[PDB]
Amino acid sequence: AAVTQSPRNKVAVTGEKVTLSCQQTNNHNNMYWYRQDTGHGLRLIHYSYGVGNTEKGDIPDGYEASRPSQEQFSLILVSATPSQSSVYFCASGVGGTLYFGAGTRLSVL
Repeated sequence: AAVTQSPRNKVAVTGEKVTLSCQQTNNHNNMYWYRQDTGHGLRLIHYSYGVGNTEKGDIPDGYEASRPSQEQFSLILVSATPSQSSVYFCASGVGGTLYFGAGTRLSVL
């Protein structure tokens, strides 16, 4: 897999800071973080057009993001809440191309 999510699973307690990391070997300019609730599609949280840039997606509230290097894009839940329990998916890409990670199941207790 050219896009790797770490951790693959996370169990958090309400209030804990959670960082989900996305690493790519695609050398793609863009990176993306999505949330997929059961029975819904992938909703865009934050994305990045390159190192040092983050842009708010459609559902940014409650998340921060970081693009510290060309190959890594992190999603940060500053203070986990039960409503943030979901499955999160990273993607790399350029133009219309999307290359997804395998997903991260997150349960906030």
